[PDB]
Amino acid sequence: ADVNYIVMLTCAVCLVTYMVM
Amino acid sequence: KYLKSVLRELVTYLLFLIVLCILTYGMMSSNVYYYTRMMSQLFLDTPVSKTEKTNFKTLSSMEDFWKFTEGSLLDGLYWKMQNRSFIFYENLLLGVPRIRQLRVRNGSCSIPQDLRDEIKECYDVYSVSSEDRAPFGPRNGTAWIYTSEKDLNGSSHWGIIATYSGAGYYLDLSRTREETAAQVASLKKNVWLDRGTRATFIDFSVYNANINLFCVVRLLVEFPATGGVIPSWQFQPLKLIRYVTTFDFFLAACEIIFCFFIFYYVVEEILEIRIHKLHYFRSFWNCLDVVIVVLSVVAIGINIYRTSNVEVLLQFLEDQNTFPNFEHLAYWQIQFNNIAAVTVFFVWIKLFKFINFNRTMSQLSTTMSRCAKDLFGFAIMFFIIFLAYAQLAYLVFGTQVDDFSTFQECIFTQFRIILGDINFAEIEEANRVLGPIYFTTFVFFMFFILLNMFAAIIADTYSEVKSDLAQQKAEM
Amino acid sequence: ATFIDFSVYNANINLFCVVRLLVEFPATGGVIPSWQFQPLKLIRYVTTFDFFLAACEIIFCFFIFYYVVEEILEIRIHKLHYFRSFWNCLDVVIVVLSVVAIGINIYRTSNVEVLLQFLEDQNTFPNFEHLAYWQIQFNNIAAVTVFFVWIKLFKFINFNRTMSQLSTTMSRCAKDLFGFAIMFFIIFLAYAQLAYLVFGTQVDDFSTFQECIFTQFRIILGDINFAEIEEANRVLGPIYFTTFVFFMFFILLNMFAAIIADTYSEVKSDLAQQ
Amino acid sequence: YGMMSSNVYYYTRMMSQLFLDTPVSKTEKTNFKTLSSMEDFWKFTEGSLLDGLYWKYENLLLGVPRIRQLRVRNG
Amino acid sequence: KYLKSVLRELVTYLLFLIVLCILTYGMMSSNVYYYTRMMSQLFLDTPVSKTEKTNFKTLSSMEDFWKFTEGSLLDGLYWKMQNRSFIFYENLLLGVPRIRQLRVRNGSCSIPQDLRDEIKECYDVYSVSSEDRAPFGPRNGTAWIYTSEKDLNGSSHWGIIATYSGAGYYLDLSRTREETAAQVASLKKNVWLDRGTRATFIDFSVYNANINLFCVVRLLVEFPATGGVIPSWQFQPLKLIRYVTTFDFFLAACEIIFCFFIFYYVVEEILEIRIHKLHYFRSFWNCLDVVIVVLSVVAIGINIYRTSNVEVLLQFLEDQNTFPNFEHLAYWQIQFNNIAAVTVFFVWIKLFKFINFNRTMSQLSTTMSRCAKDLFGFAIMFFIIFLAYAQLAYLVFGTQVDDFSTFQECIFTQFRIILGDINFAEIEEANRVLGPIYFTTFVFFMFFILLNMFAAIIADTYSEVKSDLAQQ
Amino acid sequence: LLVYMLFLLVTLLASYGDASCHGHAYRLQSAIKQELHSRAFLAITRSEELWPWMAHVLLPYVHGNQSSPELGPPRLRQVRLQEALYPDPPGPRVHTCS
Amino acid sequence: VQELGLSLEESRDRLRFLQLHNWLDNRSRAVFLELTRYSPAVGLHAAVTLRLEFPAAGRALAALSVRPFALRRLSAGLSLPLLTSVCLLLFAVHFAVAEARTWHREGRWRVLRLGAWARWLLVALTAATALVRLAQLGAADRQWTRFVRGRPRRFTSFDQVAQLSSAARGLAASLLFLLLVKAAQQLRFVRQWSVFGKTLCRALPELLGVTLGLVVLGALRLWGALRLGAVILRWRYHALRGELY
Ligand SMILES: *[C@@H]1O[C@H](CO)[C@@H](O)[C@H](O)[C@H]1NC(C)=O
Ligand SMILES: *[C@@H]1O[C@H](CO)[C@@H](O)[C@H](O)[C@H]1NC(C)=O
Ligand SMILES: *[C@@H]1O[C@H](CO)[C@@H](O)[C@H](O)[C@H]1NC(C)=O
Repeated sequence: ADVNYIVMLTCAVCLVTYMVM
Repeated sequence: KYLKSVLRELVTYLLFLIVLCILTYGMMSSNVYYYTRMMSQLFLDTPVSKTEKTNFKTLSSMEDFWKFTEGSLLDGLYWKMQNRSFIFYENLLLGVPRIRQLRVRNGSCSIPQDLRDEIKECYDVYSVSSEDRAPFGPRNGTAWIYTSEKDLNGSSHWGIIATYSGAGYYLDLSRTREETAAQVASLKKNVWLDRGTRATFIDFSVYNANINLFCVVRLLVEFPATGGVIPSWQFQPLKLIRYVTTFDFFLAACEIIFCFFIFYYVVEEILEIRIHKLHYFRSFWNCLDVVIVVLSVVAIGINIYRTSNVEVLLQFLEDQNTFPNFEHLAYWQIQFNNIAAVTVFFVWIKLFKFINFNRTMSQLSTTMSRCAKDLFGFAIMFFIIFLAYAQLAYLVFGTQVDDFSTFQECIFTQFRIILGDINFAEIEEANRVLGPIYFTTFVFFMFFILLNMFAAIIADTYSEVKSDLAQQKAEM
Repeated sequence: ATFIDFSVYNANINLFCVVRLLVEFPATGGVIPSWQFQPLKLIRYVTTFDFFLAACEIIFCFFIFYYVVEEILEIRIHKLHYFRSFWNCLDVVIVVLSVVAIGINIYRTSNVEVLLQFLEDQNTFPNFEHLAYWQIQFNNIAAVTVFFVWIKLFKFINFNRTMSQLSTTMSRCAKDLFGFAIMFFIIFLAYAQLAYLVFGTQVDDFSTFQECIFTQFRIILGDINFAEIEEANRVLGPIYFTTFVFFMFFILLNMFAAIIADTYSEVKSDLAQQ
Repeated sequence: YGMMSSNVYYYTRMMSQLFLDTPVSKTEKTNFKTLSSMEDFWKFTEGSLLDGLYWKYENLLLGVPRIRQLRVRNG
Repeated sequence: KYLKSVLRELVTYLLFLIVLCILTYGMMSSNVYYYTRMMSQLFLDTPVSKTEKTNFKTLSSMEDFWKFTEGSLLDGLYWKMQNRSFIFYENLLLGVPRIRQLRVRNGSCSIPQDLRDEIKECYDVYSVSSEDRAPFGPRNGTAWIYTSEKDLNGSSHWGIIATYSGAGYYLDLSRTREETAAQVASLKKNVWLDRGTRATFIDFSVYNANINLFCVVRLLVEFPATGGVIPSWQFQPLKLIRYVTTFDFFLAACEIIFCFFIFYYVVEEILEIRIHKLHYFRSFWNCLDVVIVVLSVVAIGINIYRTSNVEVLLQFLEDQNTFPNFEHLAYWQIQFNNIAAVTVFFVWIKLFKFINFNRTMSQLSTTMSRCAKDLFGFAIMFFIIFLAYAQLAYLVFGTQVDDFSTFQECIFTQFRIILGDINFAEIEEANRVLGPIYFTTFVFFMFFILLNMFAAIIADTYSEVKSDLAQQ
Repeated sequence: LLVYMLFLLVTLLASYGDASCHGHAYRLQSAIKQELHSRAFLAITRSEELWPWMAHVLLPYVHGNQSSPELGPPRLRQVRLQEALYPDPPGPRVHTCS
Repeated sequence: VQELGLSLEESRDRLRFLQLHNWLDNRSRAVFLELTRYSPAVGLHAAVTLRLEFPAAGRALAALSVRPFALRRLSAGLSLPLLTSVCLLLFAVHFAVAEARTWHREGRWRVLRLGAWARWLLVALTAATALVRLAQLGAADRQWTRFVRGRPRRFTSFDQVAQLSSAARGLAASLLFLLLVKAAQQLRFVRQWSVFGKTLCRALPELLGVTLGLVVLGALRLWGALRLGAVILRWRYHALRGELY
């Protein structure tokens, strides 16, 4: 049940930059 | 016209509010507080023994847990009635208590081969995939044989460290102290709580026939993989034999009336969802109605599901020499209370839809409404810096302060600093240089520089609204 | 329940003392102790100042008679629309409270001769609970009366132009303050009911509704504890705390400031212009 | 101002300390503010109450104390 | 032109403020307030005896007061050595304490005709016209001698509940415990005081050899004729042995320089008065200069009085068996506080004069002229409500709260409630009703109305001043 | 905007990339201080109770059957400065160091 | 330094024998007591030290501190901190060259401009964050190899790694805080929400000036005690919003 933050942060940044763009 | 409709819409709301107020008064008595207080003070305040000054709340070692489980626990459980065991000569201890633990297996993690020559075994943090299931010790009874969660009729708990399962190695204590003490001594003699254990649960229940109201007790001790002892507790005053008195019949009738009222509201809302206007979400007085209806429907669903299955109480009453299982009922009672409190709070907030009877209230409502947009606009900017400060505090201080331990605690402590409650003397030793710099800059910026913007916006909006309203009246 | 009580004289300093020790046994088990102590002095004849205080009391009665006769002869003038002044519906409160105080005092001192005849310490329990009870009401009545008579100095002090400006600022905005306080208290009671439903049985600070209200007032003052709120409910507790703090210290409080500020500015501008 | 002396508060506080702060017995620490059981109430009844009542603080009792009980019925 | 008068004056004021700050830097220690608070707090810790523990506030009845009197009532100052009696080898047995008590006489009035045989000891309030010098008891020694206060090197009393005159009797301790204990035991055998005493004052002078500075302790007790006694105690750091090193010379030079500067300023003002606009008070800004001159004159007078007291006190220490008479120079700490306040005021005046160089960062903070008084109308109406609440709280409470025992500290309790320190643990059970009502109606009317109007009163002033500046 | 987003992603990876042992470090340090009796070790103010302290609560900790794996023997240090001082006048200490 | 023995009974014997000689009783400026606490369950180390100070011969001052960290060597390969701490250097170089390409482009007199100084603080912070992590990795690797070289008899004092691992984490948090502040500043592009930032911009100078004036006159709460800042903010916001409309 251990969570890896790397993929979460990467996807969040991609989605945010897509929204602003 | 425009007045006959509002009159009916107000009288029905007043009737619904009266019914809800009676219902919520009927469920919140005054004896439960003292009942819980006496239970907690009996079990969580008395020291382990006459010499030691540590209670359950201040457990600090695995040896202290063994010292507590024989002594204060047995003193609280079994009282010599002037056989059965009445807790305060009033509260009856029904059934027998049960103790169980969750443990992991050796070799769960992997020590590096560089220093493998000195470390022999390791035990990782608790996880479902890495929990032990093999027998150990003398291997006679249920305390040394793994039992599945399905056979124990348990559920998860969501403890402080993690979310434990319901399985483990359990043992049902006896009905008298002279045998429970012997069983606990036998469990202590052989090593039953070694380094591999992760959690331990103790639970029981009482009835207190004077007022028909149960009380379930659960005590949890957590052993993190990094060492230490983390205690926890929970007392829940259940009630499962409701229909005894006339007031109980009255409360049932009130519940039925509330169900009728919520049905009528859902009908009258689905009536106007399309007829009067389709896709009307710009009112905020109809988006509240759907929230009320949804919350009330969930509340009735939870209530009807919880009370429909009480077979555990009956099957216990068939033979009262076994451990009663009342965990799920307490959990659902907590959930029902949580839902009902929010529902009644929104019902009370709904009252604002009618207080427009004169010009003074109308202008205040107009001022509040017109200033919502820019307040919302500024709130985002304020909260960006607020969360930046929160994450800075969590990263820098969040490991040696006990107050910035997690992000939520950082949010709450910043809110408290806004109130001017939390002193600053516990941060300089945590960090000499950046601590007071953080405190000073945060108070300087958020305390008046970014805080009086809300007041300025509200004052300007109210002044201009009042000026415009006065001007238009004179112009007419 | 169990009641233990007695009476005490203490000949050294002439001050009686009636006690009452109460121990309660709730149906859930346990003991709830309580107590009350009330000193009493019923001599009032010790020096030359006894007649001084008697003269003070009789001249106070004369003042009260003068005030009540003045009010009743004023009633010989316009009867209604007399209450929309706030300086005439308060003077009747003054006289009625003072008359109640005089009546309660004369009633209390009427039954005193029974008190003296126990210094012999006879074999009989004295029933002294009425005298203690009537010494509590009198103090409260006197305190409220002196409070209101101290308040009633504004009607004389506002003849100064700056005092008049402040009084006009206060009077011209009272309706708005009441109207907004209605909404403020609706929100306050909603939050109090929420807290009482959630933290009813665990915090001891939300044991009853009035205690919830006082706890919220202390929260506004800045006396949160938050050590037990978080542990009583890991969720929906911090939510309540954060939402209450935000809505109070960020939105609701500033409306009073806006109302007072623009009312004062408007009043002073109009006064100067006129 | 005349009807408010200074002795009342000191006397009340002294009585409270005499009757509520002293331990019930020289062997335990439960004063009147921390009763927890009927046995403790009895110990107080033979204990601090008698000591503070018939003292060797220098006040004198008048009349005679009375103890009263309220109770309910079975079933 | 039009710039020297705003630059040279500001520079001179800043230099004077700097000189005053330098002088005050080595005047009093930074822990003076804490030391004074500790001295005031620990002035009522006298036990009774080995039998009873009746303290000062626990000894009002017969046996409690008897136990308090018999014991260590006079053994606090004298301690056995490891003669001399030094508690910590800092205040040795050099001198003895003094006690002064003022009394009055009864029978100065006529009893009522009805109570002629009932009222005999009917005595009114003590006053100057009620002074008596009648001694009672057997004349065996010199402890019952009649004397005044002017010839005994003393002063008045200035009590709390009774400001009696200098009449009465005086008592002196010894230089050793052996004689003091015997004298105390002999005095305690029989009666030692009557009920007619009006004011009592115990003055103690200590050398305090650890740090060269005179120490004086005063304890006041006054009993009125209307019932009740108001006790109080305080300490004052008297300055009489300040001459130790070159620091004293530097302080004297600073005082001389300040006096010369004050004289020069007075001469300049006089030369700019008779030949300029005189007897003018319609400026509303020159009052600051007048107050500065008055403060300088007060400081000069305080320094002159201190010098006179030091010169008069130089005749002491003639013998090694007497006490240091410090009952004439007990205004040193107050003088130092006044000097610090004067220095702060001078710094404020210099800053106000030099802030004119700011373009717009100080022009909005200069609104005293626009707000000439314009604000006492709020202070009066706030203090009336404050006193009304204080009276209400002191009446309804004050018997079972342990806090609202007297008015002067009820004011402090309400102030602490405003500041944020709320107890609310004793109000609720003191009175279940009208107790919470007081708290709620106090917080509502303080935090939502008055403190919220005092913001608007200065807001509108700022807006008005800004409008004037913009229009100009 | 793209450059700013890339820089934000880089700094988030640098900062919160390993932000899963942050809680474990807190629990570890809390466990260590409580076991050594930190409040008891700070309570001592004389130079003689140190020995019974580290003779009943430190040695069982560092040396034991399992006793909280160590990875390295402890050390003891000293400084004496060879300019030996003298006791100060009684009362509060000179909190400026001499 | 003393090694405090190796065995439990050896520890007691050494303690008694060395304690009967009074080696740290007379002068004893400080003693110090530090040890390591590696934990395998979470893969974390802990540098524990216990300081005890003797300012005045008689009274002793004591304190302690426990610094947990994660020992990760530079030679472990291409760990995430190594990857993320070298592209940060590239970003710092890019920012520096971009600002130098503007310095000479505009000529001189580029001082007294916040944009000309806020772009150098960022460069310095990024460079410091990049370099401190590399220093921590190198120090950790050096200490670990030194320890493995002499494991049964050496101590190696891992406290430096714990210091660097906290300095780097502080710098990385400060940089993210600055980025979040910049993101908050970038919110002005909404037409109706551009008023707040520019009102703050016009309000800060005089506000700081008058706060300095008040603090010079006096740390008592006067400003935020009841209200003054709202007064100026309201006037400036009202005037600017009136100009905007
Ligand atoms: C667990 O397994 C490891 C690996 O061999 C061993 O060293 C250790 O002793 C085992 N634990 C127990 C309790 O037997
Ligand atoms: C386990 O079973 C054996 C066999 O009956 C019995 O002798 C023993 O007492 C039991 N308990 C333990 C701890 O061995
Ligand atoms: C679990 O299963 C059922 C509960 O419905 C019960 O009959 C059984 O005895 C339970 N087992 C235990 C060990 O409690």
